Amino acid sequence: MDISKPVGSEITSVDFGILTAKEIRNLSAKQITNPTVLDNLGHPVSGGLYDLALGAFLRNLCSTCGLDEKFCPGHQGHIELPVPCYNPLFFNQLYIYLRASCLFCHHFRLKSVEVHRYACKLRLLQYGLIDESYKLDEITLDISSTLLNELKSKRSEYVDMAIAKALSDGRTTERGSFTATVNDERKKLVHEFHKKLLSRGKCDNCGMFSPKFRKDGFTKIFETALNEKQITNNRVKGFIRQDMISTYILSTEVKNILDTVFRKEQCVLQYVFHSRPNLSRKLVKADSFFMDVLVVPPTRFRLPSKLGEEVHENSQNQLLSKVLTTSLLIRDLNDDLSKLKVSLEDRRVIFSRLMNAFVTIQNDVNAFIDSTKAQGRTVPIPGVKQALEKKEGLFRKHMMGKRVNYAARSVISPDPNIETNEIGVPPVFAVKLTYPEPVTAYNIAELRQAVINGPDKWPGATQIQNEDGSLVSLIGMSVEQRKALANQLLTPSSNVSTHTLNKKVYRHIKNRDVVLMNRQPTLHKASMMGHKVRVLPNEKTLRLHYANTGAYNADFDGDEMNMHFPQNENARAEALNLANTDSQYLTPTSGSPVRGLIQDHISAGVWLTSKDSFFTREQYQQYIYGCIRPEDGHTTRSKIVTLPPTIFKPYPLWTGKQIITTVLLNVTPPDMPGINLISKNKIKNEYWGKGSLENEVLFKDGALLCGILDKSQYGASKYGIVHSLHEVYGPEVAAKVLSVLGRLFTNYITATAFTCGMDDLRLTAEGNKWRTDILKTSVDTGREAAAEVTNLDKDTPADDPELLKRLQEILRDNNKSGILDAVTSSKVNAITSQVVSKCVPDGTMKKFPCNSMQAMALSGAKGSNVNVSQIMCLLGQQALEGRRVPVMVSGKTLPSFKPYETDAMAGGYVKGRFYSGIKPQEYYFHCMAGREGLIDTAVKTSRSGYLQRCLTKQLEGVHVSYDNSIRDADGTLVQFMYGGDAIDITKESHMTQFEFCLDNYYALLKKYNPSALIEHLDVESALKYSKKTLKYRKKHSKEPHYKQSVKYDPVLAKYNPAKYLGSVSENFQDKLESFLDKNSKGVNEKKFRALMQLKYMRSLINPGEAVGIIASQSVGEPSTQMTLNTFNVTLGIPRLREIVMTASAAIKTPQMTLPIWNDVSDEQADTFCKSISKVLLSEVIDKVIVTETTGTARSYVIHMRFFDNNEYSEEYDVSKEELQNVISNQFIHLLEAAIVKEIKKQKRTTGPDIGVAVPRLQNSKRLEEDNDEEQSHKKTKQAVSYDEPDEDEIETMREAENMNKVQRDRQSAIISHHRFITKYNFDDESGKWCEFKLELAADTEKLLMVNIVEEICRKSIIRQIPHIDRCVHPEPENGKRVLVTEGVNFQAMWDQEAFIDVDGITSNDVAAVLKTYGVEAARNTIVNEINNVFSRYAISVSFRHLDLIADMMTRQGTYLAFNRQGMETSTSSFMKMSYETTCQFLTKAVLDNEREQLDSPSARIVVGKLNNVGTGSFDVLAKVPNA
Amino acid sequence: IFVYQNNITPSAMKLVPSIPPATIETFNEAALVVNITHHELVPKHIRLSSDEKRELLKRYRLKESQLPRIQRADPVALYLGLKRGEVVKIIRKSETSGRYASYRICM
Amino acid sequence: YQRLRHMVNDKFQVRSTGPVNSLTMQPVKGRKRHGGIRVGEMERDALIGHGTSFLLQ
Ligand SMILES: [Zn+2]
Ligand SMILES: [Zn+2]
Repeated sequence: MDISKPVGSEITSVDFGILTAKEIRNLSAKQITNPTVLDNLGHPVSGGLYDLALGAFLRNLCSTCGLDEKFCPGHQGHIELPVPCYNPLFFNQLYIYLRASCLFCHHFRLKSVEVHRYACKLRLLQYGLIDESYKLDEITLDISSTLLNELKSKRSEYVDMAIAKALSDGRTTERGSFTATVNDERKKLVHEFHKKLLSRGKCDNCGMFSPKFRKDGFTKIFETALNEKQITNNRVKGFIRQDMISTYILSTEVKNILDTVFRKEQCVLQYVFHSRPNLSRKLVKADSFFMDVLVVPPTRFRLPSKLGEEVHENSQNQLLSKVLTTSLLIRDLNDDLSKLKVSLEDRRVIFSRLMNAFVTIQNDVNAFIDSTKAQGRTVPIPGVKQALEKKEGLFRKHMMGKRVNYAARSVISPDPNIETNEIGVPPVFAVKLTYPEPVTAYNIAELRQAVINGPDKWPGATQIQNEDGSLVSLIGMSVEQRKALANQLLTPSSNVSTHTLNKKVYRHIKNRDVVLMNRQPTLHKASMMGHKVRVLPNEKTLRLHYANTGAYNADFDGDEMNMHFPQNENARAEALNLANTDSQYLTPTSGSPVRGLIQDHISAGVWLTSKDSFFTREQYQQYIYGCIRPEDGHTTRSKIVTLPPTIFKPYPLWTGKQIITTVLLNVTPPDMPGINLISKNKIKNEYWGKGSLENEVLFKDGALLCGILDKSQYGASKYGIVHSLHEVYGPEVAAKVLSVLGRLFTNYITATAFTCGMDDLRLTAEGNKWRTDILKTSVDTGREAAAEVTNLDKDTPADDPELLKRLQEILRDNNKSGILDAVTSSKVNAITSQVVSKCVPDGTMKKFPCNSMQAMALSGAKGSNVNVSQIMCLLGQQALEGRRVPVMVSGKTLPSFKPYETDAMAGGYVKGRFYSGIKPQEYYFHCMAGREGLIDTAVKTSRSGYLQRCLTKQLEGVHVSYDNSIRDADGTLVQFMYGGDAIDITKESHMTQFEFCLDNYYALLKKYNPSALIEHLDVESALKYSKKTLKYRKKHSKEPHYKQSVKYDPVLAKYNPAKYLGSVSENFQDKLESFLDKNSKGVNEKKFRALMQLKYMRSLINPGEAVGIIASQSVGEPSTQMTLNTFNVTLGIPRLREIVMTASAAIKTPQMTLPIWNDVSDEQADTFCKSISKVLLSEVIDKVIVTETTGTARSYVIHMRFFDNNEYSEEYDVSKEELQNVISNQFIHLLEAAIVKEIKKQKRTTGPDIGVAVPRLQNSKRLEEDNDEEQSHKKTKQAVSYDEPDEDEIETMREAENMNKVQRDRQSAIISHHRFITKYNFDDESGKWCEFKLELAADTEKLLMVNIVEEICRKSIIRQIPHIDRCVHPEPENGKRVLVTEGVNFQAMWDQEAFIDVDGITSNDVAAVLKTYGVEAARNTIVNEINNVFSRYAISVSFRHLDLIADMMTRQGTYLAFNRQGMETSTSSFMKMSYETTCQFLTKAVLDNEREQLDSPSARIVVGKLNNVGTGSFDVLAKVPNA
Repeated sequence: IFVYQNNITPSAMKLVPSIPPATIETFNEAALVVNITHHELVPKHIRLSSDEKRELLKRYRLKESQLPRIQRADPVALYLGLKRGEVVKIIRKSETSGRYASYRICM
Repeated sequence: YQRLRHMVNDKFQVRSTGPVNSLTMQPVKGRKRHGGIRVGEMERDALIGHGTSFLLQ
């Protein structure tokens, strides 16, 4: 790109169409006929693939444009196919139209009136009028032609009137309106049309049957012969023809059938193949689906690949040569056919020769276009479809992503001496990376030196570009020539054709340049920031400051970073003002800081700001200049101002806190007042002694008067000192403060070091006594817990025989062992907590601030009190996969321990610490738990790569419009306002921090300068309206949401927030008004209200902001933190995939939250839970006794011994009457069907086949590579995209769219309803048993009845409410009395109005909610459910992101997912092509005759147009004075 | 409005859009047991006049279809008796802004 | 102390204007061949993210 070379013409839109044979023949540079590519000697053969007419090749000049290999663009040629071939991409379509048409009248077999109905509806849809297309179906009058033709007339009349009426207004243009919903309605109709077309068997126009066409994998069609019923139908309908006047089918026959059909049905196909009206008035011809010629791409794109010495033949030329051989052969076959004929009869051979000729050329054509449609050759050569989809595809690998010029890569090394906004560039990169600097009067001096210096001396220049366009390399030249060229830089251009231009100097990268620093994976835009170049001498690595470590998520463990050097001022301005580091202090995910100091600096600050830290005049002034240098522009007063000492007499001394006051006093502007903040510390007051207030961080008029500074102040932590400075003075000042503090603490750590040792790990003799005494009670705990779970009174001995038998029962069951493990763990962990609470810190020998191990954990520099307690007290209970230590079949946890040992140590409880050492048993158990974590990191298929990739491709275009609404790339509205308030998340932080804003009133009033705004805005319109809405809101406070007033809607809906002071969110309004009421405090309550109103105005999201990408990045990047497994419901990435990626109607864990009333008690609710929970026959049965006796007939006496009547009635809410009905109606019918099936299965297969083989029971080096071997490959590879879905995601994508009289009457009635039972007696009085006799034939012989009965019992349902399995009663969630269901059925819960509040019944299943309560309810379920996924992992994501995602999923009024299916309803075919199935979406685009409006980010990248987001959301025009 | 008990004949269901400009709406009494607009997750949906729609399409310079969609067979759309083209105003409570006015076009 | 055998700065490269592939006319792959650094889909997404259209261009 050259600024001296502007372009006057631009591509506005791309039109998809098919090349006609006549068109190709005219544009062709040469007809290719020869299969050979080279003549003898080495010259290209005339009529071959290397012909010079196709472009310059082999140091020969082109025979078309005459230019050489460099300047020749190459020329297209053509192959004349001797017979027409089916185009592989459009075969499926021509096949649909072939099967849908009549072979006699040559019309579609569907009735003309029905076809016209589709043509009408599709014509009205060319224009944006869906309502009218449906209103056409209302037009209604075996039916006479005079009547049907009147219906076609009335329908055409409505179509012509509806178009003209909408055309009169601004409803539709002459070019027609086209939206995604319009596209959805078109796609639905074109589908329905083809479905109705294919369904008809007998032609509705002329009642004659057509012979059905069948197809194979390859492009080849056959004609199945008609049946005798249909042949006689042709005969009887043969006379009416006169009055008006399996076998393979050739390509010509199919083309000739479709030729007439496309002529006769031209009216409907005109709208079937045109997305918008056909203004070109082109005829829809069948020959578009056929290929009579093949275009030969230029030699330029078919050059032979050279690898070292060997020159390899181009794969396309190979496939093209094959087409040429077959073509010459058919030309001979047709020539021999032309010769002879009188003699015929046996014409079965001439057709057989023809079929071979046709199928052979077709295969060669197929092999060239799409290889996966060609016959197997004894890996095939890739086709042009394969070339566009090699791996990720041409669109993904070479359009959406590209290898770039003026870029470097290197291992990053830490550096606290460079600015937080800078990058340490090695001199190696500085002498290679150059910028095209145009020479002018203001920079002639600077560039003359660079030219003299040359390409090896920094700051130099590698090249000089003259105004004529030529380049002069300074590489080979000596100081003498360079001196001469420098004195020729500002010479006036003699040529009038270049007088406008000036010379350019390709100068070395200087210390004033911008660079784009990138650390892969780029999960969020903060991982790609703009840094200020700082060339550091004698360097071989990229130097980076510690404040950048967070945003890049880069650790200096041998990490690599990419440096990009943008080559123009517009790209410079962007990297310095938009993507620059300082403007990325707060992440848009939660609006929290991602910039701050990390380790030494935090430990240095706790020491420097400590009361004990005093400094002399000499020391104090040194620390100031050490971090603040006026020459480097660090000061704001041009003279270092210094505070007076805190101690005057005897010796003049400065406090540590005074250095922090002085640093702010010299970096913050003099015009603005000092910062006022009352914050807190991580270090509690107790550590600093009696009566200290050192936890309270106090800043009064920019002076640190109380409290030390932690990770909580100058780390990446919200509402700290740096963040408070960022809000009051801006991002540039906060950056200066970070770099200044960063230097100060580095210099302070150099003069006053910080160390950690054994002394920091020791407990005092007193503290160690406490440790041994608390751990002495832990020996009893092991047996105590073992005696509790086992249920044994008086606490039985450890060697008790009954206890050891009871512990064995526990060992064999996974659930029983779980109860034992959880009880013993909670008890031993309580002993751990006691040891830690007593010994730390009141028992440590060395104490804070001197105990550095303790200090680092409290400061937040590194480590926690948990790590500290493992070092100084005990490791605790070693937990393995939520439980204790694994135990062997012998009951032993190790060969050292006793079988079924009731000791804490045996279970994995480590009393030992890392200071004193750990015993071998404890060592092995620690090894288990330690490895357990690394095993989880190896077995974690869940990746956030594809999840983010799916969101970003569908949301890329979504941005903020100049009308404040959230609009997609194509102008379709997604949201009316960002989060309903239009606030930028990177601004919404101190907007509720009213006390802060009040303490800094005059500072913020000077920041948000209103004097230059009062003339541009309205101060009353919105403020008056805000009162009217507040009035009606207070009137219906107690009233429900459905009964609330709809008179006045929010103030933001009626007044523009950037133009009207007061048009604020009702949430902000309520919060602000509540502050002024609850706090009565020279600032008035009315002037403060205006300042906060103005703060909201200045906190608005900028029009152009890519809220789409930001949202997907805000959901993607933190979803990497939830890759770890569970410690019932689906969580993390799998649950997020169920929503965002698949929009599943069949959720893994469907639930319902039922809010119970207050009048329903805890006992009543539990009884209700039992009433809905699914009850199985298995659950009420205790024993089944089958007495198989063979007499006379196989007699089976089945006795059902159930649990006691009162037991199952109190545990399942099931009566004896309920049990009687299920056995007498369901169970016996299910048992009889199972026995009959088992008799058939016995007589069917007598045994397995002997000798006949049965089916078997069940990258290699890469799987054996360790983390240091595997991360090293990721350390060097520059990722193509967002990881890969090859895991569980690929398998999810694998889914295509003596008895009593009453008892005797009962038995007799059951005998009449069942074919095998003889007796049936049931306990009616007590309700404990059910006995029934089964009589089988003598031929039925042996059968396993117990196993047969067992299986049917656990299959028999006593009571079940549809789609619901179990209803449970959990602990009240945030005070709300609720019931959680393991199933979804709203209509069933609607009948339980006496127990459940039907207006509050929640459900996680989005699709189920949508079906019953509507799109807005489903939308609310999406924002709540996605929030539950993040809130569980304690991750805060702004609701503005979730609301946008939900609105995008519900844009169509349905529940669309971020995948191929949801995307189908999107305007940009280029965006679709760059996602997946490139050739498939391209085919759909061509068939629609679609116009790519180039309005999507993807489409613009494809055609090299500037993206319409941010800086591309407007145009820049120059004001010129002369008329 | 025709409130049916169990089911309607497929032949009888064809007689529903047979008499324009008069409209016929069918509802199952089991589905009317609980009001859906009374549910906490269902905001206040208000059908806009031909003039109110005309004004909204002007303020944002929108085309009918360029707006967020509500299905003609959507439970709330069936409740208010929405016709194709009719724009519905949705006053939804946000946990960021509070009362927020959004819109949807019934197609 | 033990010195690990690996020299981490083995993939250290810089390119201003080096060779390009005939078909795409884009910087060719290869550190030693004066090859180009790839700006993938994620970096494209990040440049769209900042609303920095000229950096993407
Ligand atoms: Zn040429
Ligand atoms: Zn016909």
